[PDB]
Amino acid sequence: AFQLIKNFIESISIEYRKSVRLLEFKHYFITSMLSYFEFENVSNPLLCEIKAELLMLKRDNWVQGVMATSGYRLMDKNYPNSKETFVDETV
Amino acid sequence: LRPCFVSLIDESDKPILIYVPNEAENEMNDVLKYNVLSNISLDYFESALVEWHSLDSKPLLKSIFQLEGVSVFAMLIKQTGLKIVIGFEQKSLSGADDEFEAINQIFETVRKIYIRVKCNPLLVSGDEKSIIKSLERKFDELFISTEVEL
Amino acid sequence: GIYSFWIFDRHCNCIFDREWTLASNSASKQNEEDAKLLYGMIFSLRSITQKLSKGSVKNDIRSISTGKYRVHTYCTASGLWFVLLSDFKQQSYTQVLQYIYSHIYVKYVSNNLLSPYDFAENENEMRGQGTRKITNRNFISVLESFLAPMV
Amino acid sequence: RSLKAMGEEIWKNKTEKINTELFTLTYGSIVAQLCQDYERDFNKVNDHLYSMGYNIGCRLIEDFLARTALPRCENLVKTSEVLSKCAFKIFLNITPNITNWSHNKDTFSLILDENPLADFVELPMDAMKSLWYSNILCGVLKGSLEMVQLDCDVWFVSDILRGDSQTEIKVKLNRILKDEIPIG
Amino acid sequence: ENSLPKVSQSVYQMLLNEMVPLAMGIERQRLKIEEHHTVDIIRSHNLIHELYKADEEEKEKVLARLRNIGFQIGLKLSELLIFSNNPNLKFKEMDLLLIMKFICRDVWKQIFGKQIDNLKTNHRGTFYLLDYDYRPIQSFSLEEDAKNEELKMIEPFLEIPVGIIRGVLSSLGYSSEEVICLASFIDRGVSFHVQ
Repeated sequence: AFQLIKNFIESISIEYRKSVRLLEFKHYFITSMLSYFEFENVSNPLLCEIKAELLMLKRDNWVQGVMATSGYRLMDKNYPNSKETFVDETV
Repeated sequence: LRPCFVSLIDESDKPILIYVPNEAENEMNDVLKYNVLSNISLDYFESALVEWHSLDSKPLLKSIFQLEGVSVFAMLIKQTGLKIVIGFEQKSLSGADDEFEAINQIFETVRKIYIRVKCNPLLVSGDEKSIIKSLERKFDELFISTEVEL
Repeated sequence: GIYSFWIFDRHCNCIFDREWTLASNSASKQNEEDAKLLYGMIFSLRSITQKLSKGSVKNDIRSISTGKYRVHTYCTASGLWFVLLSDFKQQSYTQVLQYIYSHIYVKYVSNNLLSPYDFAENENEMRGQGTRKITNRNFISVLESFLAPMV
Repeated sequence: RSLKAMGEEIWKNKTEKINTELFTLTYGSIVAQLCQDYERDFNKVNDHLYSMGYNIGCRLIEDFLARTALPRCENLVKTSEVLSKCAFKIFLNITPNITNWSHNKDTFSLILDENPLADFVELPMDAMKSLWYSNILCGVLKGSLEMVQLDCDVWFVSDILRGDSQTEIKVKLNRILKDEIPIG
Repeated sequence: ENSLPKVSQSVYQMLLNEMVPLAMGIERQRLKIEEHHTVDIIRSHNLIHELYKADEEEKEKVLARLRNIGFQIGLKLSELLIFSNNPNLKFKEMDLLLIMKFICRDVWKQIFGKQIDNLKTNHRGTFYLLDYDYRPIQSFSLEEDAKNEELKMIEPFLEIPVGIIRGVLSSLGYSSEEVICLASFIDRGVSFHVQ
């Protein structure tokens, strides 16, 4: 299912740049956070949902660090050369 | 068609060389991201019940990952404990299966290059210094420097 | 049918290795004694045709043509005697021996500087009881390549 | 005359061409390597250029017989003229002339017209004495001829630079002993 | 165009073989040869090349003398290439490390005959050229007990075209270095690597 999400991410990433459709790809991934919103239980099979939520948090951090040269956080610049509004300030 | 780094780890979980192409003549300090991506894959050997290996005949191209701008995987041959990995930049990625078997076969070419330089007795006790430069000098033409061949 | 190739220098030595190109009779050393008695048949008959000479030139030996086989020689002017023992199906190999002198010999022996002239073992037993010299990776292989058409 | 025309036939048989001036610089370079390596001892480079010549001529002579299927000469008088034309002319595109042909037929000299070891060569005043330039030619001739069972000695006596006179090599025949004791 | 002067490749080629036991005899300095004047001891060319790598002496000082001799060849043939012929590509002063591809398209055909190269350069920083059948030592032989013992031996022969192509860059004026590997092609090998 994560590979299916990766192929869906490549389908959105065929054309996604500079929040013209990079914002569309991040919005499709933020609604594709139903991996976190389908199964979430204790005494499950050992934090695979936590790994998936870590990868989705990396996707959301890439969304905030992309879409308008603003802040980064990791000094990453993972966004190379190419609207949930969760971070309204740099601090 | 171009890897974003080349990483080499033996069976003692000691990285042999985390080689990055073009760190001189071009952008620096993303090598500091590259080796910690390699260490993320190093302690991400097997975690959260995800199994890469089911065929024991030949070790083929195992499970793809994607993390913060790159696309990494692993190719554990299980022969002499070699644990070598290759990432690719996601920004130029077509995601096909001849791409997938193409990076499988060029993973076997870099396997061939390591096993050729592993037993070159023209210089003996090449195990600490300029073995690394020599293998880098055999790395840096198989994926790049094709610009003048024609 | 070709039985045996041998190489004979000036210092009465053979430099032919393990017998093949049908010198083992199975591809259609113990003959170190046979090197001497082949040399005695040729060198004595070298002196016969030397003593009958017409017209301000010496005489090369083409072939002693014995019973139930032949022997073809090519003595050089450098004292190298390329000898080849046929089976009387083809005539004299007086240009096959030139091909294996001008091409397979001199471009693969005496141009290679890791192997000598095979003269002597820095010593004065060149005339007998010396271990041979010609052992090359390429030359022995490309000789066997050339002569497996024949046998 | 067949042995007149053998050199031109081999010059159409073999196809090997270097330009002659490229050969001269690779000879002037190696004698400059001897000149700067050793301590300007022009005496003491003739010997080792001769050692070069000996150990390359005794591998040269059998490919010469490979291209030229010639019988082994036994006098001086025919090997002098075939060395004066064919054995140079298939290698060095020259025809040196035998002159001063002595009455006792044991010695001669050899004028050569031009040489491709000494085409455009100037030597300094330090080098202007006590040196013969083509002592490799002495080497290749003597180490060539002791393969074919005659221990002739040749020695090159006059450069076209040293004295600016003429180019001669004094030659002397010696014994014609062949190999022996096949019994052992 | 013009094709006037000609001398053989063969005697040339054995001279190009014979600079190395020359240099070993230089470093190591009876067949009484020139008995009008002097005498020689001997000169074992089969054992001189079996003294560098088959005895492991201090050849490292001697390797510079193989490096030195090609430089004066490599300096002074670029002018001789326009007296070789005049094909109007012969000019020298247009390019820096980008007619070394094409000066070694001609003088590497004029001292080695062939032009099979497959050149590769990383970002036009370092340029390297390789060939599959090197014209001296792919006429050379072995002692047939192995092959890997013989590749110990041939290592001084590779250093003669160090000085040639380093000569042409110092003819253009340079202090950029150079190192030689030995390749292995798979079809019917030595590589070159300059900065």
